[PDB]
Amino acid sequence: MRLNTLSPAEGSKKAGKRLGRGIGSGLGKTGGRGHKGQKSRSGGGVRRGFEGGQMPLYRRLPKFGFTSRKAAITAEIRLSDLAKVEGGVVDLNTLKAANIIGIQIEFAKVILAGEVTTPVTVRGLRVTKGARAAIEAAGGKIEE
Amino acid sequence: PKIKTVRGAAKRFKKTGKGGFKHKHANLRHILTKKATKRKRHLRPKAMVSKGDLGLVIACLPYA
Amino acid sequence: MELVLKDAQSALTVSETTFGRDFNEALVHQVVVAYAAGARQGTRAQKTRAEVTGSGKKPWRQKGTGRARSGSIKSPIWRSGGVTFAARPQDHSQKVNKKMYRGALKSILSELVRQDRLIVVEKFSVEAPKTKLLAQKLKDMALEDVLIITGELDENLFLAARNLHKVDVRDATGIDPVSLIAFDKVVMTADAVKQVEEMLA
Amino acid sequence: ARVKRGVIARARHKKILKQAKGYYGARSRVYRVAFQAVIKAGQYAYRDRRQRKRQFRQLWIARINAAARQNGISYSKFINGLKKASVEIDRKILADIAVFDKVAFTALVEKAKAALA
RNA sequence: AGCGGCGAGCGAACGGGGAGCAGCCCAGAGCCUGAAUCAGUGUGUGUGUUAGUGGAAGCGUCUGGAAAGGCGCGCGAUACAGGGUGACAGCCCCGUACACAAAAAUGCACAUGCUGUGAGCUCGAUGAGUAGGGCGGGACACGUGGUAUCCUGUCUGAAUAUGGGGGGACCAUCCUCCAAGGCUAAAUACUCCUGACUGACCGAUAGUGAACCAGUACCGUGAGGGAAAGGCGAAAAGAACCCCGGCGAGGGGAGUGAAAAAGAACCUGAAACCGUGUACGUACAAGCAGUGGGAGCACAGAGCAAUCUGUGUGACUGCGUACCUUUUGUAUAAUGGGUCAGCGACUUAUAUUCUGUAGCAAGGUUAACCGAAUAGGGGAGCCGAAGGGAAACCGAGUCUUAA
Ligand SMILES: [K+]
Ligand SMILES: [K+]
Ligand SMILES: [K+]
Ligand SMILES: [K+]
Ligand SMILES: [K+]
Ligand SMILES: [K+]
Ligand SMILES: [K+]
Ligand SMILES: [K+]
Ligand SMILES: [K+]
Ligand SMILES: [K+]
Ligand SMILES: [K+]
Ligand SMILES: [K+]
Ligand SMILES: [K+]
Ligand SMILES: [K+]
Ligand SMILES: [K+]
Ligand SMILES: [K+]
Ligand SMILES: [K+]
Ligand SMILES: [K+]
Ligand SMILES: [K+]
Ligand SMILES: [K+]
Ligand SMILES: [K+]
Ligand SMILES: [K+]
Ligand SMILES: [K+]
Ligand SMILES: [K+]
Ligand SMILES: [K+]
Ligand SMILES: [K+]
Ligand SMILES: [Mg+2]
Ligand SMILES: [Mg+2]
Ligand SMILES: [Mg+2]
Ligand SMILES: [Mg+2]
Ligand SMILES: [Mg+2]
Ligand SMILES: [Mg+2]
Ligand SMILES: [Mg+2]
Ligand SMILES: [Mg+2]
Ligand SMILES: [Mg+2]
Ligand SMILES: [Mg+2]
Ligand SMILES: [Mg+2]
Ligand SMILES: [Mg+2]
Ligand SMILES: [Mg+2]
Ligand SMILES: [Mg+2]
Ligand SMILES: [Mg+2]
Ligand SMILES: [Mg+2]
Ligand SMILES: [Mg+2]
Ligand SMILES: [Mg+2]
Ligand SMILES: [Mg+2]
Ligand SMILES: [Mg+2]
Ligand SMILES: [Mg+2]
Ligand SMILES: [Mg+2]
Ligand SMILES: [Mg+2]
Ligand SMILES: [Mg+2]
Ligand SMILES: [Mg+2]
Ligand SMILES: [Mg+2]
Ligand SMILES: [Mg+2]
Ligand SMILES: [Mg+2]
Ligand SMILES: [Mg+2]
Ligand SMILES: [Mg+2]
Ligand SMILES: [Mg+2]
Ligand SMILES: [Mg+2]
Ligand SMILES: [Mg+2]
Ligand SMILES: [Mg+2]
Ligand SMILES: [Mg+2]
Ligand SMILES: [Mg+2]
Ligand SMILES: [Mg+2]
Ligand SMILES: [Mg+2]
Ligand SMILES: [Mg+2]
Ligand SMILES: [Mg+2]
Ligand SMILES: [Mg+2]
Ligand SMILES: [Mg+2]
Ligand SMILES: [Mg+2]
Ligand SMILES: [Mg+2]
Ligand SMILES: [Mg+2]
Ligand SMILES: [Mg+2]
Ligand SMILES: [Mg+2]
Ligand SMILES: [Mg+2]
Ligand SMILES: [Mg+2]
Repeated sequence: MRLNTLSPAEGSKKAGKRLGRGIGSGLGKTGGRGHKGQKSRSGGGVRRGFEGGQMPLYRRLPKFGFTSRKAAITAEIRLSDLAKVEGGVVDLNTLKAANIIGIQIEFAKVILAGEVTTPVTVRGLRVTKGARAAIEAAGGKIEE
Repeated sequence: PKIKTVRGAAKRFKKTGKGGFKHKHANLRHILTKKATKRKRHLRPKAMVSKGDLGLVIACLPYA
Repeated sequence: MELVLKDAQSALTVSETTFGRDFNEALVHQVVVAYAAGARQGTRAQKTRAEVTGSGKKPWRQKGTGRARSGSIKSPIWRSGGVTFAARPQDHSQKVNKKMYRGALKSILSELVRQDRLIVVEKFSVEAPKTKLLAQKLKDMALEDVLIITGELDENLFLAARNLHKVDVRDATGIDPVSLIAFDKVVMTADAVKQVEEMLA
Repeated sequence: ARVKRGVIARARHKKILKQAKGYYGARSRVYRVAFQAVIKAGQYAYRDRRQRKRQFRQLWIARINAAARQNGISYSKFINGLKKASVEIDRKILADIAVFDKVAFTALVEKAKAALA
């Protein structure tokens, strides 16, 4: 183990392409750009979504829907998250303290994802039917 | 710098669970009396983007 | 794991995960290379065609003279012209994940133990800040090119080692992977060993 | 890290010009012309390793024809006669014998004639 | 999120983590008084700045023009940073670590004088052609849009604390703030200029345009434009004297020097290009000038000899229309190149996706910042473990539909 006996892993360090350096390299002359046209030029190419002038897909289809501000302040909680809070009571504040939901979340819902194996009291959150069954079976209770 | 979303594409495509995109069908904005109810009914649900167009959509929506 | 002290003829108990793990050469290579990249200053520049001193006058008219067309006296094709892709100052540092840095250190220390390059002592000090005293002590312990890690940086030891170019003296919190590999031997005090164990968990 | 090209460029040009020795005018003096002359010489040599086999077989056949007609038989009948006699000597050797051992060549002609009769 | 011929593009805030942190005065009278606070001017104490002082330790022998190099034996180091000396020096020299130094001027921080300033309590007062409006513009991420808010060229015009502004058209309710007077350090931006130090920066066509008497020579009426050009040697010891020559240029000797094809047109001394000498070929012979075959001649070795081999040349002979580019297709009479040498074109930053590889793994990882720290801290955040629906919402389902 010396500064001149350390080697990188096999395959970790592929050499970069070097265009325009001779016939034998396989990228001489035109450097893979082919012959002429807009795409062979320096700075050449068409913008994203351009289709040659035909009405592009993102404009021949129609817009739809609206964006809901209330969705941005609502979160979902997994069953595996319940044991991560501090104290055995799960509410908005304890989830925020445990970094499970963001600081500006105002509404949260517990869903059946993962498992709960400890008794917990859920206060002030919505709980799905499956999650409520799992929590009560694990021995906890849900308070509105 | 950060890549900029094509905002117009963001208004028309939404990413689905396996990574495709759903969109609203064309031809249901106006000139509706002369179209059959069957045709319009089949235009009402959202559809998925085709394979040949997925590349253009993905290019427009780097943060989708 | 048991490390045998040299000056006290006793045994010291250390963590197997720290001092007895396998050598991960690819991981160590990445961390050593990133250290060397972190040492780079990256201070340089050349001038592009926009920054070479001169005027923007077209050297001669587009057509009729029988010369190749010219647009700028600063063209990189020209003698005295700009550098086509002129350099700018660069920051060459790499990110190393915390866990990869620690893993590399553990691998390096374990390899030192396996190669018998790690020497553990109860104490290492000199009476006065004199280079000659440290030279004599190292000669007595048959050490020439050595990194010495102490629990507390002894001022006398540091001063005595300054002018010996094969010899370095550090506290446990100042170890680095390149030094651990680069010095022929590594001497650690028992307190330094405990501190390194705690630091690497 | 700026790289000056002179030492390597000089070595490459010198390699080509060394391959161009003996050529006429700029072909042995001037890199641009010498390079083209070295390439063309290589192309001709590739072609003429194949041509050499043809030209020597053609020479051997001509000499065998002459020697066979000295002995009263054409080349084509001589070859057919040797083949009918199960004689597998090749044309290089038959031409060598035709020049250096005329008595042995006459013996071969007699073998061919006997096979043909 | 929004804005947007809803095109190209433009692009917040709320809220969170950090650096830094500091609050005050007038619109006024009485009491109490000269009380904090700054600003200025002296005076002292420290601490820098502007000259400086000391600063360790090596000899013998070999090679060599010269030793610092080789070899052998010593010595200093809080000094092995760096530079120089006839080749590479810790110990020859200048320095370096370290320890000291100021008659005089001056920066800063304290302390202490003098001058101005006012401190505290009570009772009051609380910025009008202003806010708001109509018209035209502009600024707000926000293009007049359903458009709050800000500014005002033009025309107007309140309430004034029992009052007024804002909470994105607008109204009610509630909450929150108090315009139309003003001052205010720090965290932030930059470098003409000065000192020190550093570089996987350049090394004379590079690096400044400028390594050199360069913003010069030169060009232009002028604004302005704007070069080329570095190296004898360790030391000038820079060649006394003689000879040819016009009391020349130039050269030959002599001498110096390690070297003079280091002699100032000076280190090395490439290539194009131009000569002298030698070997072979060449004056009956038709073309990309080579290539395959091949005689003779010259040369160097070897062999007792016969002769063989390496090198140079190449009579005669088969085959044979350069290169690049561009093209359906070029010997093309299509393009480009007089030749050489030097330079001359897929990069850099950030974002994003895929592959490889490494770490950790239902988790992974930190940013700014702190820290003397390539450590350590910092989990603000970001991605992932759940989706469906325009959405409310529901959730391993969901949407559709009366089903
Ligand atoms: K390509
Ligand atoms: K040292
Ligand atoms: K020549
Ligand atoms: K457009
Ligand atoms: K922006
Ligand atoms: K010596
Ligand atoms: K020295
Ligand atoms: K508005
Ligand atoms: K007004
Ligand atoms: K109010
Ligand atoms: K210039
Ligand atoms: K120049
Ligand atoms: K010389
Ligand atoms: K020179
Ligand atoms: K010369
Ligand atoms: K004739
Ligand atoms: K010959
Ligand atoms: K020929
Ligand atoms: K061309
Ligand atoms: K063309
Ligand atoms: K053409
Ligand atoms: K033409
Ligand atoms: K051309
Ligand atoms: K990439
Ligand atoms: K990866
Ligand atoms: K349903
Ligand atoms: Mg190819
Ligand atoms: Mg081309
Ligand atoms: Mg084309
Ligand atoms: Mg193309
Ligand atoms: Mg361009
Ligand atoms: Mg968080
Ligand atoms: Mg409609
Ligand atoms: Mg330049
Ligand atoms: Mg870190
Ligand atoms: Mg260089
Ligand atoms: Mg030549
Ligand atoms: Mg809000
Ligand atoms: Mg000294
Ligand atoms: Mg001598
Ligand atoms: Mg000596
Ligand atoms: Mg020398
Ligand atoms: Mg020297
Ligand atoms: Mg007011
Ligand atoms: Mg107004
Ligand atoms: Mg209004
Ligand atoms: Mg208005
Ligand atoms: Mg406006
Ligand atoms: Mg207002
Ligand atoms: Mg309002
Ligand atoms: Mg607002
Ligand atoms: Mg105002
Ligand atoms: Mg500064
Ligand atoms: Mg400076
Ligand atoms: Mg220059
Ligand atoms: Mg040079
Ligand atoms: Mg003279
Ligand atoms: Mg010489
Ligand atoms: Mg020299
Ligand atoms: Mg010279
Ligand atoms: Mg020459
Ligand atoms: Mg003749
Ligand atoms: Mg003749
Ligand atoms: Mg002719
Ligand atoms: Mg031949
Ligand atoms: Mg021919
Ligand atoms: Mg022919
Ligand atoms: Mg054509
Ligand atoms: Mg042809
Ligand atoms: Mg012609
Ligand atoms: Mg042509
Ligand atoms: Mg053309
Ligand atoms: Mg031409
Ligand atoms: Mg590229
Ligand atoms: Mg979802």
